Amino acid sequence: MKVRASVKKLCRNCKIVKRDGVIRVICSAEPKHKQRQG
Amino acid sequence: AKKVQAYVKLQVAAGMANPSPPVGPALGQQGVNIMEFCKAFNAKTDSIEKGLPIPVVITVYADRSFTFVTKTPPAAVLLKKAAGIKSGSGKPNKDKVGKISRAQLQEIAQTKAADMTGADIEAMTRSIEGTARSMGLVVED
Amino acid sequence: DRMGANFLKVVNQIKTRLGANPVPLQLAIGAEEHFTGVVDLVKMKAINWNDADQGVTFEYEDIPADMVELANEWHQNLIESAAEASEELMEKYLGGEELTEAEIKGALRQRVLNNEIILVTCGSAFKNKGVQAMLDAVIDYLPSPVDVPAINGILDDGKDTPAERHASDDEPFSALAFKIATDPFVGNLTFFRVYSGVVNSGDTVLNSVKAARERFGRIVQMHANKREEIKEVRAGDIAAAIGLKDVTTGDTLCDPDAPIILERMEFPEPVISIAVEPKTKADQEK
Amino acid sequence: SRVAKAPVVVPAGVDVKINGQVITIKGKNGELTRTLNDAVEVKHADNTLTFGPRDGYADGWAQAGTARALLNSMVIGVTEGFTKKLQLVGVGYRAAVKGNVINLSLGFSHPVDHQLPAGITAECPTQTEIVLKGADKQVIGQVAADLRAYRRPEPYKGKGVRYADEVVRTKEAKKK
RNA sequence: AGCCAGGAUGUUGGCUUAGAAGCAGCCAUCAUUUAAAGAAAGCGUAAUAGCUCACUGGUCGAGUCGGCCUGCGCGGAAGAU
Repeated sequence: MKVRASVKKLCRNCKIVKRDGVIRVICSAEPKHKQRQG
Repeated sequence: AKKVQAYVKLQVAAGMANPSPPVGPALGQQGVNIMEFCKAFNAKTDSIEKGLPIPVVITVYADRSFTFVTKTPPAAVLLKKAAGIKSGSGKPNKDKVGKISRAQLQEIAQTKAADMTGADIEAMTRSIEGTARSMGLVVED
Repeated sequence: DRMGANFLKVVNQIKTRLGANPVPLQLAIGAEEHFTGVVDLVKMKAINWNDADQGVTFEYEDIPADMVELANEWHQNLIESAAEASEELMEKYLGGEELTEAEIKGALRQRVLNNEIILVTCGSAFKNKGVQAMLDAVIDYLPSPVDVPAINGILDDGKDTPAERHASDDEPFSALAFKIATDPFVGNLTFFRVYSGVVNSGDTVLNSVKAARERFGRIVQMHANKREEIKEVRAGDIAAAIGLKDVTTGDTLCDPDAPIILERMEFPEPVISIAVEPKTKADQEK
Repeated sequence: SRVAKAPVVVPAGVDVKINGQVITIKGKNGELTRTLNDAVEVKHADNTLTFGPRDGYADGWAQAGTARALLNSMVIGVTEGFTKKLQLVGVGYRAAVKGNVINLSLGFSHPVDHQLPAGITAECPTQTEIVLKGADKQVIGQVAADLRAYRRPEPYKGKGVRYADEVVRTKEAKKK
């Protein structure tokens, strides 16, 4: 999980759910599109 | 006719026996002997002077079967068969070269009227005027 | 002796990819780790191997009880393989004359001169499991230089008359030149094989395809590595036709006034080209 | 809501034991009980079960929205069951069932044989296909996902242990 | 929002045709049928077969959706007996 202050909804099918409070964004086929902070 | 299994209309000029690589996949969909589609159409291909893309459609069946529908060549290539060059659309609304009147357009529409139930005479007349303006062609009668 | 090593899969994979007709003979006993027996099906005997020794036992027993039915359904396909090899075994597959170990190989050996079936054997080289088994088929399923069509020297240019010469010692001499290695002792060496005839030591052996004269020096045999001087070369040995002045790929090694062979079929093409450059300017001289 | 427009119909062959907050479902082949939270108002009304969110816990529309989906699965899981098949694609990798134990031919220097708990009747038609049967929807995944986590789907070959319906995304080497 | 569900089909959409064949990119950017379809968004990809968006055409049978303004909240937030 890459970390950066900006979670920008980037991939076309990008889920966003708030697990534990810190946002981590869920793609389907792209592992590269998953950030976690912010 | 059929449904979500397979329906693509793709065939180009039938002087070439071997399926051209981009056409290949529409024959590479439901397991054909590619010699069968070469031996089906050549009984009637000897009634033409080859050079224009003639279209067929493919449609499939359960076990190993298939079917296909023969029509006439479309008027879009018939616009640029008489006009000499096969590709004229470089600038649509800035080129004024080449005239054919409506009388040529209906006699290449009777061969549509004797083949197909859509692509009717009077409705296609503006689109056979519409494929003229995109190519940069003129029309007067 | 590995995981995923199914014997019956691979021999029945040849009929799908290679499209051939293999009928295997020596089958498998053991779940690849407690593997102890190789199932020869003609004599219907399993062979015990070494506990872990580099080669003690050869103990033959019967078919074990854990494979009493797979030996049944596979032996009946072995004895099929002579009824459709020769036409004469067709009427005793169905009539029920006994298909012994010795009778079936007399048809199948003639099925190696046309090569429609290959003979397969499972086992281990490194675990010493099968190597002592694999040798007896070579004298009975691989062909001999006197059982094959022998040296067939055609002519030169006059007429196409292919002539089967004799495989015995009663012919003009004949050999071929291949695997022509080098050495810093004598220079050029060969790994040549003589098909029939006997040569003495010291001969005016020519190379009759390229019109050159050579003389036959001190011939040396190997254990693939060690110099052993073979003086008298008998018909069928493989040795080193030493001292050839010029020699090409596959020309004859033959006395004059004799038949002459001339063949260089399928001359290859080395494709990838890299340019070597010297280090010093004294190096490019060498 | 959609969940409030979703009542569940218990059929004959599965008995409920409504001691208020604790429901123990007496079913076909097991006992699928869940001790829910106090954000629910449960009533097996006539035959079709009706539920309700308790006051104070107005977020119990979520907490019983779990429950409406929950007990529907329980009455159909204790009777019919789940086929949870896994596909073993591994070089020399086998699967064989004995009692309640599964072998794991997993490319190691030692065998892994792990015993599997109750609510599991496992089977193996071959070395690469493995049945799991169960009554709870949780237990039919939890014992399945542990095996898959021992050898995840490798996206350079397609290697690994993977589900029947799961479709991996294998890549290409592209350098050497 | 999901299961059935056609992805109605003129066309090869040129150019330059080697494939730039709706899916590389610049100019057109009409539509034969319009209760469902654009000379077009990505993946499959040299091109396409596979899979969709397009209208949800038929079922559920009620609410639902994208942004503007504020009350506060979370992440951003790592230091040295």
